[PDB]
Amino acid sequence: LHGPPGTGKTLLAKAIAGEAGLPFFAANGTDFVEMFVGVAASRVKDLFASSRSYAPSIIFIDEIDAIGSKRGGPDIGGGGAEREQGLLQILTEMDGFKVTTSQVLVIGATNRLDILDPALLRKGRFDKIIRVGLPSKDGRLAILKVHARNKFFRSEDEKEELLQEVAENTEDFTGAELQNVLNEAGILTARKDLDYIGREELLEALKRQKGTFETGQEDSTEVPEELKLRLAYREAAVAVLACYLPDQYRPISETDINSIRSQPNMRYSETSGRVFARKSDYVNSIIRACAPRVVEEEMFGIENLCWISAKSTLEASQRAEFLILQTGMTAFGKAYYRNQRDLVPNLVPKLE
Amino acid sequence: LNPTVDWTRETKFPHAVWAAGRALITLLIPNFDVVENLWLEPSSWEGIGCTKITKVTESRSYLEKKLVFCFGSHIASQMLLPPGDENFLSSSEITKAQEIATRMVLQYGWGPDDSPAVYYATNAVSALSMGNNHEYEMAGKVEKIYDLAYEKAKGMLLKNRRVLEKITEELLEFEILTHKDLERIVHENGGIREKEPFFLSGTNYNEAL
Amino acid sequence: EYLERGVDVKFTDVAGLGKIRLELEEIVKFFTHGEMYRRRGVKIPGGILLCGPPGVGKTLLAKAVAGEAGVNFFSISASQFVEIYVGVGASRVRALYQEARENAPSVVFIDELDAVGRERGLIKGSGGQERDATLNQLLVSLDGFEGRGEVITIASTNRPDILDPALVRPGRFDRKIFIPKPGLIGRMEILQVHARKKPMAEDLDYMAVASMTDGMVGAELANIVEIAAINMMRDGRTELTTDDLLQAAQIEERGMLDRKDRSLETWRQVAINEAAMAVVAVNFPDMKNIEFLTINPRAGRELGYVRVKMDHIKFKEGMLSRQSILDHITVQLAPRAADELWYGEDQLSTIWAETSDNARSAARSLVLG
Amino acid sequence: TSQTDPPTSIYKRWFIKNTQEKHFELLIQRQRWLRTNSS
Amino acid sequence: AEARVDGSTGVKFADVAGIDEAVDELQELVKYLKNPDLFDKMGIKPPHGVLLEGPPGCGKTLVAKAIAGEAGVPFYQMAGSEFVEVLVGVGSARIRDLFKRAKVNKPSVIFIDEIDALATRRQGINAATQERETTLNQLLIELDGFDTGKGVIFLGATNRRDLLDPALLRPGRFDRKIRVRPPNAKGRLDILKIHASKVKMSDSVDLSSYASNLPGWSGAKLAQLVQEAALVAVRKTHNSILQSDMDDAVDRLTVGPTRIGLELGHQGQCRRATTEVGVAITSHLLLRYENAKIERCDRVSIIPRGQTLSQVVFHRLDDESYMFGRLPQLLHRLQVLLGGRAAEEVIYGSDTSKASVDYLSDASWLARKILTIWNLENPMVIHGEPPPWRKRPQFVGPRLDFEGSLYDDYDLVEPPVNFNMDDEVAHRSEELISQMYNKTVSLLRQNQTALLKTVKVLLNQKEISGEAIDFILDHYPPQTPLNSLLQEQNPGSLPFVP
Amino acid sequence: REFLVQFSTLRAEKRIDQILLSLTHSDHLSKNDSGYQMIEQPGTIYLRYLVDIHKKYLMNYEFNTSCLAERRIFLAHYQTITYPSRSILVIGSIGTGRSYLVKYLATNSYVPFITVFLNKFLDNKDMMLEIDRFYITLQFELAKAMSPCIIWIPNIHDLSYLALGLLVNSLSRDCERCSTRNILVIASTHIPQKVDPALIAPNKLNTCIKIRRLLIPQQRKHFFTLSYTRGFHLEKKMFHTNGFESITMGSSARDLVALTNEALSISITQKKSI
Amino acid sequence: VLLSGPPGTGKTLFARTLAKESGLPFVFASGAEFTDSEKSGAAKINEMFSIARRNAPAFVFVDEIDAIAGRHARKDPRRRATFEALIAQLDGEKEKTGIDRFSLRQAVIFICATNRPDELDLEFVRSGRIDRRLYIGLPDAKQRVQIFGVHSAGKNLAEDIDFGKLVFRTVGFSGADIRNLVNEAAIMSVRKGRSYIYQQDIVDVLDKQLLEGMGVLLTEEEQQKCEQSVSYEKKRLLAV
Ligand SMILES: Nc1ncnc2c1ncn2[C@@H]1O[C@H](COP(=O)(O)OP(=O)(O)OP(=O)(O)O)[C@@H](O)[C@H]1O
Ligand SMILES: [Mg+2]
Ligand SMILES: [Mg+2]
Repeated sequence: LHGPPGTGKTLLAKAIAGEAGLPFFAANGTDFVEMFVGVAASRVKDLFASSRSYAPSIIFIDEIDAIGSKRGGPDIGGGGAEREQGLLQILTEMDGFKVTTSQVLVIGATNRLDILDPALLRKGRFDKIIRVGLPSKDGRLAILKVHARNKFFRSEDEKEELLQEVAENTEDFTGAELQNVLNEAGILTARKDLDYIGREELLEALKRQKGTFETGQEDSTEVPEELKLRLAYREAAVAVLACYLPDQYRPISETDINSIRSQPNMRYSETSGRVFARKSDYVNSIIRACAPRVVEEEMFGIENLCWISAKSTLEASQRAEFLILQTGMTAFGKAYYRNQRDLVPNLVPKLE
Repeated sequence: LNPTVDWTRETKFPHAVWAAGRALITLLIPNFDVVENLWLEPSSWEGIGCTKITKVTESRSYLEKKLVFCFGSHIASQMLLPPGDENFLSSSEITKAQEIATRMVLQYGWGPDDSPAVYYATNAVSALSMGNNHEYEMAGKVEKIYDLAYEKAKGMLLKNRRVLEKITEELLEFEILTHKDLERIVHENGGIREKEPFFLSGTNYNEAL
Repeated sequence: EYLERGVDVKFTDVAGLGKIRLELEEIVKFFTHGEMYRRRGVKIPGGILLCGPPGVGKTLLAKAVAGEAGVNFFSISASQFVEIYVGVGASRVRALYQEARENAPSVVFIDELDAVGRERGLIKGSGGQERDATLNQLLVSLDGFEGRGEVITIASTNRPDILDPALVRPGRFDRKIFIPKPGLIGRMEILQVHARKKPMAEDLDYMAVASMTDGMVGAELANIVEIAAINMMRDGRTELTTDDLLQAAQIEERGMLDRKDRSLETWRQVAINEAAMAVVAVNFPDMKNIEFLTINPRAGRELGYVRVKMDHIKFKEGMLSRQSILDHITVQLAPRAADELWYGEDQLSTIWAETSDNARSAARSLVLG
Repeated sequence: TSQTDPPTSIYKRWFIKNTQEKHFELLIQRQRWLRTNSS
Repeated sequence: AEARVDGSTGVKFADVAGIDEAVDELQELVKYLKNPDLFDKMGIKPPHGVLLEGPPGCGKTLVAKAIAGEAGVPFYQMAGSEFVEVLVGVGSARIRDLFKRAKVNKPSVIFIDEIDALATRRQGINAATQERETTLNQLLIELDGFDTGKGVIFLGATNRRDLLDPALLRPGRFDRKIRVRPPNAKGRLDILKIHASKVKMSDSVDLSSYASNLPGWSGAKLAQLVQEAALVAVRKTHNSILQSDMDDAVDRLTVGPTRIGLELGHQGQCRRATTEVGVAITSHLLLRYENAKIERCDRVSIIPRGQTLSQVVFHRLDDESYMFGRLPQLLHRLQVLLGGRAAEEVIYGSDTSKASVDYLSDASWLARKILTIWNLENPMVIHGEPPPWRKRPQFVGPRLDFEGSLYDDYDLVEPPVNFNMDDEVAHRSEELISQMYNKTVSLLRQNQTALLKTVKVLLNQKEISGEAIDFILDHYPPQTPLNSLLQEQNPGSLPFVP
Repeated sequence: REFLVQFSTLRAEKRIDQILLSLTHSDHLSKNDSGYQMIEQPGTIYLRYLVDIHKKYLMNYEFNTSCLAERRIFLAHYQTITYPSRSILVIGSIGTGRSYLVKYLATNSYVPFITVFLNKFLDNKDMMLEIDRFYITLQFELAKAMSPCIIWIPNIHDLSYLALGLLVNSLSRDCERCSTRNILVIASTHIPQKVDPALIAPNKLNTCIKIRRLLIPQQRKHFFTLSYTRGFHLEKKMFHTNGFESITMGSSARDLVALTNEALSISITQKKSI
Repeated sequence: VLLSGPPGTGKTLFARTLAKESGLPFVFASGAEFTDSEKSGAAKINEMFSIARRNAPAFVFVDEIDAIAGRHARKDPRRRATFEALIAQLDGEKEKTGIDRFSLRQAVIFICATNRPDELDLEFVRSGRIDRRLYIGLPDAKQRVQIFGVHSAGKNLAEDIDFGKLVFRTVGFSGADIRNLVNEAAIMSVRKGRSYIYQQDIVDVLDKQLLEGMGVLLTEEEQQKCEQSVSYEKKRLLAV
């Protein structure tokens, strides 16, 4: 078993151990490695002889990637030699598994794959290579409703609705992230001495878990009027260009002028299903990309452009390059060019 | 061990012409190095023909003499070897001549117009900026001095064609040559030697005080 | 072995905390009110990571929170884990977490994870293999199998970008607290708390002192305190005053003031350069506020200097106008033009060869920016 | 990347010398490619 | 570990000369070692450790011994390389034992020489590295655990501050960082007096001249100079060191000893003579006519010495004139650099040689530093360029240290984008170089009798002095005909007796 | 383990009949139009001269200093050898093959041929020094004991200080005394630019030689001589004409040996001698 | 003799049928354990060659030689000792081996197999040491049908079972892959409670193996709900 870190590999191993009711042998990969060679082999052979003695058995080896590292260079220190000796010894233990007398099943868990040599993956040693990855939205509901059983809420229905909406707002997060935001909401309620997990508590837990804050400093600073004015004008320009050129899938939701960022502080309502997008959408994206520069050149002139408001037409030029080169809907041709080296010198003035 | 080619008449002709051209361009240049012996070694990996020339801070005129000398074997192969019989033996002298030209244009400042600008040094890993439209001027000067050297060598070697032919024939029939027989050849065959001062272009030559 | 004695640092002994102190007493609550945390169905977050510039007192913060928690304190160097041989480090971290487990309740501290927390696959050597083995062993001790709820680890790194994604995964290192450079009030509090141990006067306004040492770490404030202890024998005065700390801040900001033999035209040239710099600096809003203008030579800078402090908020956010830069280049073109206006074009000196390069670099950056 | 620590003296620079090095290298490589692939 | 516990080190501040700033700074530590209670009553915390950084031979160990002798305290001197062994952990135990021994005999001064061997930075450009790290960590722990009121002073001497760990440079470990600069002219004079007090000296030796004429010389180098002069006097069977012995030792250290009859032909020697005499004559003429702020030719030699076939000793000017290098001074120095090839062109016609290309290199770089790095002309440039060839400033070869150095850009170079400005800069540099070369050729061609007479005199005598060149210039005014020199009975004869 | 296998090479002295058999060797088909004429190879010819002079104890009578006749005869003989080094360095390992020449010349040599491996002096890492010193002194003492002997030292680029001192002392001492002066210390390598210049002295390991890759007529001649020595009569239609000149390659050593072995095995399978 | 080819093709099968047909002793070992430890690095090579020699005429077969004679066998001296011992054993040259080259005691062929022939050293594949090279490739259509019949004999295949119509789905498969396919067909037939293995069983097994490749591990209910999640206008475009 493998996949992204913190998905529940060892948790599934604990589930296997609990559900089996069979002789279970948990072990760690880093336990066997030291200076002195042959002691790793001695430890693992004692483990394998124990598993054979109480067969049938499930031997789970956590973090195979420690001993299982492929030779990625010369091993001057000699630890790699001990790692390889242990690896080949365990492979001989797997090959010594006769189908008539050894009902011993090897269960692994790791976070990386390219460091493993293609020797353990041979048939008869590791036949099934399963990956447990990020669950779908239904899996997200399942894992949060498992994780929200011991957490006190105001009522069951509000708990269900709030967990559902934070499930809709936890995309591309593993189960560890969901239990972390639930635990942090619990921490926030315990700090505020609130017996039930509140709405703002979940919102703030998710906010701190998506890493909005990066300075980590005491937020008390006198903002000048000439900063709030530029922020408000930029946000108004974005709002006007978004309302005049609407996007079918990303409508405006809120707008604030409280934080400093390279991009505007705008927020849109995401709607999945973007199967199709015509050339007019690309043209509108190019138009909307270069908004902050034009408003400041109009109201304030060219001598008042900020550094973060002048880096806006570069994104528009990049989107224009994407439209010209990698859509084929323009008059540049109907080919597809990756920018680095298959651009003949004839096409350079045309692109420009 | 065993020689890579048999000892015949056809194979020896390019090497005989090569060695004779080297000997003639050594002898005709005044105050230059002096040849001792010439021979055609059957089992020499450097080449069948072999020439031993011993030299007599170096000045500009010595470098011009060496640049003229670097074309002698190639010009001898051009006039003597028949068309269809080309030479790869004189390529190393051509590359050395090209190296000498770019050295004495850039490094020492001995350009065709005597400019003291220096773009390269003995410890340097690269040259100066030299722009983009100024490298063509440097290339033109290097081509100019290379062409002047080739023209000078051609002029001083086309006047002694019978001398070169006699040296080739005598080297082919004897396989061992001293300095005395070459002096005899350049004496009886009317060998017109050059005279000091030796300049590659007399349009800018001055004299010491 | 890895245990310390006589831990008495509290939140009072450390200065310039702010709302981070609130998070700090959260840890105290995590060590005191933990039964109410557990009854509300909440798992104790075992991983806190303090990130910031060096010299902010990360070890001091760990000692303070350990003393306020009232539990045993472990502080171990991460460089001891890295060894030229493989295997001893994993045993050391196993024994460390074991002795932390039996000494429950306790809090442990491990500093400078950048030696052992690097990515797996950035160096090809046996040292990298040992680092990977130790990282996996600490990974499996922190979350790997069930059986630890009472030991909490404390981490202090200067570069959080080198941290393994496996470690920052929820359940191992979830709480991330940034300790930044002290602002204004933190500098007052740090200077006062380092100055309690020295006899001091009642007329001592540290406001000007901290207004001189802008953007400096707490260790540098301790250094400023350290240049306010000895140097008074040369004059032999009674009590520490404002001007002594002002001069100490000036010394630690630029260097020692040394006097050497000089001619008059050299002084005229240097003063003309400083005059051009200050005169052009006056006429622009971007650097109008001028505090000092001197021509005395210092350590590393024979030339003079000028001091300007416009509000340091626009530079951090990046809101500087085009007119803000085009003026500054003009300011950096202040010396050379003065030479052209004083000694003629045929007698240009070579003192402005540094500011003129700054002007051309700024022009190129504004063009390509 | 604009040298977030402000200068207390005008002698100091406003942007770091190694900030814009990727753009210079890209322009140099593009110019060299244009020069080499034209003759 | 025999840390020598000497009750009297035998060195006081009277034996330290020219390090007066560091002596004044360390007098505070000497006073603290004398009466620590005076610092205690004031609430003054003494520094935990002091770093003496500087070039070797400046007597940092001698300064520490002087501090220990003046304070009258135990002195524990040990080298950092002695802490680096094969067995891991021995160095940390030695560190702990040394600190314990110092804490037993309070007050005391600990001295670690060559601390950069232990505190080498973990550069990102065996078990010895682990042992060094453990010893450095033990040293950091010991320094951090010091109470200021215990009266133990730690000193660490270093020659390369760049290799030092910045952890040691943090406050609380090395609070004072004192740079031991090379001694000045007065300091070198005092050091020479101290070292000449130990050896029989003749009254004709003027130590002030050798103090002024040897910049950058450390006290150890001056001691070696005195010892070598004594050895020369022993070799010459002199009862005392004469001024000739001093000059011979100076020439032995600077340009090396003379060989025995190792001479080339007359052709390859007259060219070097022409180059050196032309350079000296151009420098003297620029001094005479336009009153240039340039150096002076002391003496010229063509005898091989060390690895140099010829030499021109140049008297170094004061450093106050080495900062405000103006355009006329740089142009005159460019003329001096081009004067060698100018002499080859005016004397040997159009057949020059390689012996004048080296100077032709430096000028070809120097004008570039006029146009790009310094930006002295006023079409403004956008970027400078680094020197493709780098040559170290050195002895009798031309100064090229008028602005501290010639081949050292002050990080003022940028990569180019536009290539047309590069050829414009190249054209301007070629124009300036050609103009200066034409000017120095015109200047040298107007004085041919003096140049040829100096060449012949130097070729005969194999050495000449600057005053002899000046006398040749005085006796030969401009525009004299060459027949006046060619009609003399012996051109290589000088009637002046210095 | 190499000492027991080098001590047991010649456990007993060679039979007197073997001595008389080996002493009377002959030319064996040099002057044939098909294979290995006299001019083609001077290096192996000089090596055979060295071995043959080594066979008859003829280094021990190094020179005479006689009145007029013996000196002139020995002078002419000394000239006609080169157009008397007791130890030869060879450097020709640019292509392939070291055994194919030295065991080719060693079968007629009849003298005990001993190969000492320098790599055994590297794999032993104040006790290691004692082991190496005792081992090398026993090697040299044994090489003295079974004198006359021919010592081959392959891959001298590997050499560490103890063996260097051993060889310097051996070349300094065992060339002016130790009456068995006919001890060949020939040695081979493939990097001639690495050896220190202190081992190229005229007394110590001089007169280097070189071996180049085989040419097509040389390949034909080597093939014919390799096939003829085992009793196989090569067919008189492909070297008497241009038959097999257009097919044979493997233009290096170890290719003609393998091809000869393959062809001889194939012809053996059909019970043929041609 | 050097055996090369894709893994799982049965080179040891060729070695064992060689042993059975020859009727001679056959020394069989594996090359992964030859760089074991410091107790005996290169001594095992000498022992196994001597065991072959004492029962000659015999053969020696070592599996996955790439761990001994690889391109990194010279950087590490521990690999170098075993490689040098191996090179010494495969020749004659009586000194350092102590035996005559041409006798009954040398009739031993060194048989080696590997998966990446390009990772071997040039001096080991050099002629004289390795004479013959055999590349055993993956089977083909009819061979895959026969392998399926061999590995699916003792199972209750239904009347609709035919592997001739599923050959193109198994291009590049080895015998182990087809055996795993048969086993998974048995598992999936058990999964739905079906008594026999249907053609739809093998079709769904292959389809599950194909859908697992791109990272889609979904049951029927999640797949149906996700299909119902999308709209109808954006589905007709994909349909067209
Ligand atoms: N499907 C799930 N249902 C409930 N909890 C889950 C699930 N997946 C993960 N978790 C949470 O993840 C934690 C365990 O993570 P796990 O040990 O599987 O990560 P991991 O795969 O071991 O990562 P690493 O290999 O980096 O240690 C548990 O505390 C559990 O709360
Ligand atoms: Mg796990
Ligand atoms: Mg295999």
